Amino acid sequence: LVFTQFWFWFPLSHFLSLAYTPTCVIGLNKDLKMPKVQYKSNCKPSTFAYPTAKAKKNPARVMPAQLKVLTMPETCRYQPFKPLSIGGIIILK
Amino acid sequence: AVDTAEQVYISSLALLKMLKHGRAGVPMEVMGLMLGEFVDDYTVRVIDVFAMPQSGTGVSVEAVDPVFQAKMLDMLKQTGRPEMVVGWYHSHPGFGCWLSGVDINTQQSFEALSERAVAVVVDPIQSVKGKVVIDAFRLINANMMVLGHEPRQTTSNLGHLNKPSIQALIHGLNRHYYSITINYRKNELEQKMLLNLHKKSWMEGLTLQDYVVKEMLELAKNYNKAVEEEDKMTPEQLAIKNVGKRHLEEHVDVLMTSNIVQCLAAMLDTVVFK
Amino acid sequence: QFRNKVLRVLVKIYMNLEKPDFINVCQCLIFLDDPQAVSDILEKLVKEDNLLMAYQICFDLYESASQQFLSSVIQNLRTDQTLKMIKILSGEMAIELHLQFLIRNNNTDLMILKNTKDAVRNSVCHTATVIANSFMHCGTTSDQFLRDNLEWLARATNWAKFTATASLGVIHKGHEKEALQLMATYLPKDTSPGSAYQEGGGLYALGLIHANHGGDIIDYLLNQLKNASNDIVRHGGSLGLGLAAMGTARQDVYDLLKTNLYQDDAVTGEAAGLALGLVMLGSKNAQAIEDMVGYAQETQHEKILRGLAVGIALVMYGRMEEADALIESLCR
Repeated sequence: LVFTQFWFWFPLSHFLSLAYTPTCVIGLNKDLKMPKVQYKSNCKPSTFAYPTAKAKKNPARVMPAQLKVLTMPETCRYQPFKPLSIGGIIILK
Repeated sequence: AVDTAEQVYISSLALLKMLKHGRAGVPMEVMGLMLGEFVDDYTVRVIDVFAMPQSGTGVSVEAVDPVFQAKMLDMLKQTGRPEMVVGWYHSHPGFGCWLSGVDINTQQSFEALSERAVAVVVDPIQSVKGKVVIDAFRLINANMMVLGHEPRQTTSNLGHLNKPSIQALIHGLNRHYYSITINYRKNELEQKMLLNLHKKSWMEGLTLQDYVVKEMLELAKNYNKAVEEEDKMTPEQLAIKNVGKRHLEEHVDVLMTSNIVQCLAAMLDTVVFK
Repeated sequence: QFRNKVLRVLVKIYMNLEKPDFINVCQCLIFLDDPQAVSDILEKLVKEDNLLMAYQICFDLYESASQQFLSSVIQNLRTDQTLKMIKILSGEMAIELHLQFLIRNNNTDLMILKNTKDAVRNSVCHTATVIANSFMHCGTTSDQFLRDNLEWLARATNWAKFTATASLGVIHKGHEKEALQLMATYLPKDTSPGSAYQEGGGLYALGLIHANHGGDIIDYLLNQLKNASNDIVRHGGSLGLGLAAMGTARQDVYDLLKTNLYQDDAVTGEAAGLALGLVMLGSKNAQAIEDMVGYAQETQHEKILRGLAVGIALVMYGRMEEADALIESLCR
């Protein structure tokens, strides 16, 4: 809304900063325990590598369309509590 | 210390006075001063305008008579609320709106007197309601030309200002100048009064004599019937022509409206009276 | 009306199930706005000692809920496990880790900045360039793309530089803790005491940094605005203070905002009105709306009125066809 209003004022443009939520998928097992998970996208990076179906990574520049295709790596000891259908902050156990 | 895309509000009384005064002395190149009012740097308004007396000098600075303006200001203070003289207007009948050396000298003098000293240019070039050749100009000093001309901080208003762009002669003399956005001051009571004026005065809406109407109607319909009968040939040929890789004539909305109104006149004829 | 009843009935059905899946239990909090209910279920989890689900639902709501009732949820929770719960339902450790994630990964091209630079027009698009670079690394705290050349910010009118320093602040978004000293680094007195434009831009940037991030910055900005010039600087300071206290509904800021609005000033009053609208976000507080609408038609400035327009619009919202009276009054 403030951006739309920025046609009558320039300084207001900065307000778009509030409307910025990165698509990174955050994962953490414990209170601060960083996890060594690497979800297999099972798709061509192509979109990932914006300047062999697979992908690895902590959160990365993975998009909702690519998030829905990500594969949860059960091969590791700890697994997410809830599915990884879509990104966000999914904790692990 | 920085210019912007400012605006000048002009009261309907103001523009009416300016145009009538200009048309009054078109050959003489009449001129005068306004009585404007300050609100902020972005916006300034004008409500009243008086005519400085005719002088053979022209638009010269000396044409301003201190005693005349002092007397007018005193009288206005006595009756109603006046305001400090924002600037000057004149009619440049030559072609559109522009300025000359004398004009810039006068503007510089006023700018020495006050802040804006906005200049107004009118011309006899007018339409019934579709010219408003009026325009507003303001000069730029040659000291800050290193600095930006008019620091802009709004896209919408700057683009609207550019939409008028600049006139041929304007570019011919656009320098030392920068036009300032004008707009008609909000108008409701005056607007409503005028709207009431049109119905009864500026066009036939007396509403009591509002309703030949049976004398010449026969003849008008005769003409149009004959004309449509003639025009019917062209669609005939058009249809006659094959695929081959002036039928549009309308002429029927006019008849529709005219004779339907005439028939409706029966409502007045048989009921409204007697 | 049907929505609330169906939602409560179905959530009752769900928690009647063996496992009260917190994912479907969040409906009460986020759609039916039952902060007390979420607090109670969190207390049940706490006494049940399954912190995993506890902070899972906490993060879910925090990233998918409005602070207005998260405040009440936190109050209920407050009155170890409790300390951790408060922290996660507290000043945005999620934001901290998000920003850590952001700095840890960046893909930005200098060549774009260079292509903009060599295409410089010596005109207003200076502001567009600075805001574009702001968008480039929003929250990245990487100004070297600008620190390299100190002329893009040294070739602007005193007014655009306000936007430039605001952009500088925007690039640095989320640190909060060090934001005080970080902004002081480019402090207006340090940078240009004579440029009150940068003076206001400093407060604007400070407010931008703590976007929706409550904290002592709100009171600090309140004090700064209290002791400062009414017009020359107060625009950006008031705007940033309002943004940092968005929806907080606090009276201690509402009073200052209304005073600013009533200081019959144009240059800063529009920002004051925008902030006034921002703080009373979707509160439907009839007192505020009547005050603002009455003041709108009462003054004789456009800028003031233009700001107050969006301020009013943002005052009451998210009510669908509830404020129709105000809608009709403004429409006519």
